[PDB]
Amino acid sequence: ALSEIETRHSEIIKLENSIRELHDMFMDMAMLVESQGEMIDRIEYNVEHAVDYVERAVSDTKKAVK
Amino acid sequence: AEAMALLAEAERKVKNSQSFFSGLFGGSSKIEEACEIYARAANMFKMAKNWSAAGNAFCQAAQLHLQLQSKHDAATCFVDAGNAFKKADPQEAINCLMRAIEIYTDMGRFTIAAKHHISIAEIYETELVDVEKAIAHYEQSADYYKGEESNSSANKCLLKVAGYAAQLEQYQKAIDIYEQVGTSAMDSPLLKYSAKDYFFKAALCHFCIDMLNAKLAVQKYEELFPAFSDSRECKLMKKLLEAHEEQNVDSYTESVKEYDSISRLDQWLTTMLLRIKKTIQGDEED
Amino acid sequence: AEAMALLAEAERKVKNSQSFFSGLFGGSSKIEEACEIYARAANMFKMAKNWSAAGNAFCQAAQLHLQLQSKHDAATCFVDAGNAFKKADPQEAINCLMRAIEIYTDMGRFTIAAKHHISIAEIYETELVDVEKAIAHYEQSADYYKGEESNSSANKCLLKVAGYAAQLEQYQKAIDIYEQVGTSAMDSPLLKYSAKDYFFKAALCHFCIDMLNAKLAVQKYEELFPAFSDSRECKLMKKLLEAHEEQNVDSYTESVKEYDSISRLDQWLTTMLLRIKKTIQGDEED
Amino acid sequence: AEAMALLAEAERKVKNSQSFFSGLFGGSSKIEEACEIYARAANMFKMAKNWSAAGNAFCQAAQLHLQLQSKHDAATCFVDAGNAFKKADPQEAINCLMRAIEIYTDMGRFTIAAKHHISIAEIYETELVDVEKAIAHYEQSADYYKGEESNSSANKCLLKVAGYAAQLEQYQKAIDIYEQVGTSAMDSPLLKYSAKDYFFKAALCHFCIDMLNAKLAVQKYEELFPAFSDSRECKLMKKLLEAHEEQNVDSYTESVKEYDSISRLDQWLTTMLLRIKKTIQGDEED
Amino acid sequence: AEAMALLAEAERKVKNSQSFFSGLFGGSSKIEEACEIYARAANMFKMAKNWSAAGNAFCQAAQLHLQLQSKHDAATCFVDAGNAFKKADPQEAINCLMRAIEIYTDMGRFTIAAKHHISIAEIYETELVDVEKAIAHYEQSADYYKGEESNSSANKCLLKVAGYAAQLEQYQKAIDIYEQVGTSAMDSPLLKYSAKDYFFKAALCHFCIDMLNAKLAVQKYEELFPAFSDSRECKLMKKLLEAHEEQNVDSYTESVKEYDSISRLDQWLTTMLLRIKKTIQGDEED
Amino acid sequence: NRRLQQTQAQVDEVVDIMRVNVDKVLERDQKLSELDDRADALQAGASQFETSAAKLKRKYW
Amino acid sequence: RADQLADESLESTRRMLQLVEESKDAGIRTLVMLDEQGEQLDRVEEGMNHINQDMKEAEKNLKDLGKARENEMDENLEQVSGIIGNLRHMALDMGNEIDTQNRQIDRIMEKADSNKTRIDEANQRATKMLG
Repeated sequence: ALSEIETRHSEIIKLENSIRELHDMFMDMAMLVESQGEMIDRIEYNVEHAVDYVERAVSDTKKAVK
Repeated sequence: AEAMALLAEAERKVKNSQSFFSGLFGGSSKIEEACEIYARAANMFKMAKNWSAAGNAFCQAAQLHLQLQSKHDAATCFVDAGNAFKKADPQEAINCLMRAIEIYTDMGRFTIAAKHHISIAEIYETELVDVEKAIAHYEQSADYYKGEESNSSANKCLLKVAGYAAQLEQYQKAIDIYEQVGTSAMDSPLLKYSAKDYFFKAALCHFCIDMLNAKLAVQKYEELFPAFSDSRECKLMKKLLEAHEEQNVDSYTESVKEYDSISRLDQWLTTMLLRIKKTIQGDEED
Repeated sequence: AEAMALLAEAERKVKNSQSFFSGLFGGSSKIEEACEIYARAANMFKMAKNWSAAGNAFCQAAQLHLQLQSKHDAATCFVDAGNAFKKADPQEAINCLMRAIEIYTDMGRFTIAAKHHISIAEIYETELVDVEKAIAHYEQSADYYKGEESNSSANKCLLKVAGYAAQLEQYQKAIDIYEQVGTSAMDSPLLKYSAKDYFFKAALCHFCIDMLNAKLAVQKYEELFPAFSDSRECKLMKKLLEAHEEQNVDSYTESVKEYDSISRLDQWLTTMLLRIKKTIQGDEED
Repeated sequence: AEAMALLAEAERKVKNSQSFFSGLFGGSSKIEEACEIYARAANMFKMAKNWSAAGNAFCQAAQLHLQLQSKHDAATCFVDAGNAFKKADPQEAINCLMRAIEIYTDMGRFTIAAKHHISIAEIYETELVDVEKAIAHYEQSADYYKGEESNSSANKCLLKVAGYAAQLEQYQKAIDIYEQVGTSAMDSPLLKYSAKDYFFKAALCHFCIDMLNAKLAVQKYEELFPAFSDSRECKLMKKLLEAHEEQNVDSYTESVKEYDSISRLDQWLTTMLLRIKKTIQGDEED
Repeated sequence: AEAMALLAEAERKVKNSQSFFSGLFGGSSKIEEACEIYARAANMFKMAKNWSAAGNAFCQAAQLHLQLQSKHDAATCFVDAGNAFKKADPQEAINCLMRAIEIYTDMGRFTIAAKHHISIAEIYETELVDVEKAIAHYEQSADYYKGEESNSSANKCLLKVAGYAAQLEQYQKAIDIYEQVGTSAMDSPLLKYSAKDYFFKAALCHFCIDMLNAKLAVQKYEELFPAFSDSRECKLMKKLLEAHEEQNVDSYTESVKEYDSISRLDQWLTTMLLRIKKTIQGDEED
Repeated sequence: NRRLQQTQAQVDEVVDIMRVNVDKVLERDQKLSELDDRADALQAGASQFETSAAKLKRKYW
Repeated sequence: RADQLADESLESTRRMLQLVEESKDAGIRTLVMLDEQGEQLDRVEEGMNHINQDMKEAEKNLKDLGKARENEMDENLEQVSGIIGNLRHMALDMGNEIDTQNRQIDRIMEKADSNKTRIDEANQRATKMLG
């Protein structure tokens, strides 16, 4: 029936693009996961290094009393 | 290495030295030691799953910490205490948190003041069931987040505020919140996708308005046929607005029946849609 | 707990000591204490929601910090001042922000300099509405990001630049940006997907184009019919190029209506499409 | 530059000083020196792909580090040792982790303790094949995560627990876990979705219940036709319940035969489906 | 206040003191002072967008820093130098990174070493175009990631290795890599979705084998026709294996044409597919 | 026709998820940003302390 | 009309499959990164605790010094359905991962400030012992 194959059309087009919008999110999100994935590249960097500077700080201070 | 043992030594340590004990010096050096003791106790208390004991233990170490002058790490201890009581059996879950924020607030730490401010409003609702005090917090908290330009969290909290404000009859005061968080969302081409629901909520929330507050909010919204995300916002709304302006509680209840297929209604929507269905019924046979 | 009082004490201690006050040493030790004072003041000013007052207070604490020799934590204060003025009634914000960058830049902290730089132009566009000064910043900032290896961010900024450059009429200066951000987007198979819109924009922007600058940007494009994503870029473009080269403000305005079906047109697109829509009419009428 | 050389210098100095050697002060720095030595050795061992040696060397540096006064950095070393032995060819990978957590646990650090606790159980299953101890760890660890109100991870662990607990024989002990992780899943409408599978698993797990434990668990479930997702949960379950209540080892095997089309049958489900398939035959001839 | 002046001062003090100017203690602080100078110089160089000069300046501060006795922050400076040259116009970006990893490696900081190692191989391929060395790095780096149990990363590197290995005729060593990264992919039910492509790659890569290395890899692959994902993996492969076993360079070129519909081929695939397409013809005529 | 409307809401079901996921990336924006800057200014105040400590060393060692 | 209503829809169903499958790959990468990024944080946590423990040792010592078309078409539908219902699988997983790390970052930011303020106190309590 035309009322079926037709309703199907407007429904499928309202099914694919319904994924479009969703697809757009995976686009932006993915672009953000990598974007914010940069800060972590610095976090890991800073953290360990911050421990290096502090470690040298706790050492000198201890030897400054001995 | 026994809990009670530590608690005891800790007690004998925590006390302004005087007379023979004080000798020549003292003060912070002792009270600090006691703090570390109680913390070490609270540790094994959370071990044996005593909680209550662990929480109160942290309360001890914390309060003592203040007696030394160290609000920072103290407040953090207050947090360990709050988390303890929360996931425990006694109360105090609310007190510890208030005692933590009173510190983070004055110390000039709003970033966190809001972090636990939301946890607070979350417990004062899911536990104490005090929506009227929860909203006050969700709100003031969003204010702080907005100050830190953390628009995101600011919105998280506002969404909570309005969301429960509607359940608390505060419909108009809710739509205002949706209007603000709705206008302060278009700026980001990443919230355009979410900006819908805001308009749907604001267009559903009715402070018993007789004019077209909704027929106007639906218009303020920009829609086109090629939308598929929109099919879950105004398309339905318009059909509900006509079903309200015509006292037809059959077109509204049938439309909620159809719409309840392509997109399920959460508890919130149901409660409000029901409230609107009642504004229609209570107006028809009458 | 008195802001006014703190603002006074801070003054009484913020002054190069001499005579019986200076003693044997001193200097930075005092001015720092003063900074802490104004900070506490701005803190309660924001507590009472006087913001403006809090902002100017931070301005004082910051300015003082410079007089100590500590550009780092100083600039951070300038930031706080900006967040205050922004979520306040005065307009100051911009100033503080500029004063922040000059530090992060001279210090070498370009990473954060750009982190804020983008927020700068973001305010000079959402507030002062001065795109001419916004683009300059989005650009100078993208240079820093692109220098910090950070390609993604650099592209975010470039997108801002070109995007608003076409609104200001700078079409060619926009297509160049789209071309570059397009060739530097394929090196990441995690961006290829979006590389479309870039070509679509670069081909839409017309600096009173008369030939195939766009037909050339659409031909350089590699569309894969079985790669359906492209259906939101070139396929339309070709039909528009024909509707342009054939002085037909109907085929173009019909194609915009159809494409507006399979793919919702955003603000930007709309504005530019209408501009091209009139370049045809005036040519039908010459 | 030679491992065997450093390993030698590291020993002749890692000895409690006394008498003439002690000189004036102790040797809290000597032990630390030896630690840096073994670290450098284990360091080059990992370069020579001699892993085993690197691991045992790290074990040395770690153990010595405790002989100083630094449980933190020690435990982390225990982790390095485990990483080595793990990617290496010998065992010890399990011991290093037990010791590591031992420290993180006595120190008061449960977050990280659980972080390695799950790693442990994950090794004790896919490697040592010790499901009976693995579950013990997945569980205790989930308890720690639950102690940190970190529902997210707590569930990750619980799923493992119940999942393998059902494979073993613990069906009731499994359903209980699914009930807990199910009730503590609805509070957050961000897990509403997954909540099905939990009910599907719990309803599949049968502790030899001849009743409607599952017909009742499926009745407790909130499906509603308008919602689609549920189709991959109770829909099948009902038919299976009928095929169980009628000792029909054909309708059940046909139902799973069809369901495997609309929804892929993972290993887990299969193993259990076959187990139920056996309960039916074991009731037909009993 | 310009770098040109600083570069000079940094030299007028970076000289070992002697006579009355020295005394007893040398000048371990002088060398450090010079390092700070060059850092300030490279700093404004980076401000002037000179880059080249900024990089070589950092190289100076770095080397001197080594002349002191601080390998850590030195190597970090080497990184700043590399980031400069990389974003700069000259070369040296490769040398600075070499001198960086030699330090992070001998020091034991493999975690970060691999981080810069991949950056290295990525530059030695996209720039210098030295695939033979790039692979050596992508690989060794993946080995390090494998040691840190950072499976996630290790695979990112292995994919690069195999990918560029198939272009260098290394077909067999490619399939091996895909096998390893394929076996260490099933354990994680979060990568099963990608494992397919692995099997497809490994099956496509042919080291001129006449047996059924691919017909075997495709069989080892667990698929279920009622699958959706798997259609883009073995299904095609089978048809290709038959078109290979029948010296028919037409059903294979036809099949690649059909599959090129449900999924448009990428760089790699196409490049290899043409290779197999030639193996068939070269198998016909001769 | 059934399998059609059947797949519909199912897709939208994932769309509703991305929504929450998007709200998750925003949270990861506030954290990283401010924190990365704070921890970055840490090495600044930490390095200086290591410097002053060097002086305490050359006068007390 | 039923000829261009089904076919076009078929070409539409094709777009769906690829769009989701091509996005799922990005989802994998996302989860793949979420796992790695998780380790990078479990390595940052070690620092926060390390810094707060060491600074406590510094202060003490410091203060000390101080004091058939509809058939195959329908077949694709069954595929789309199985993929979407699967898109949630990761969508949910990536959710827990985030919520997890997000919580971990909270403890970092907190302690980070405590440590920062402390390191500053040490610096200030260090420039007052000279001489």
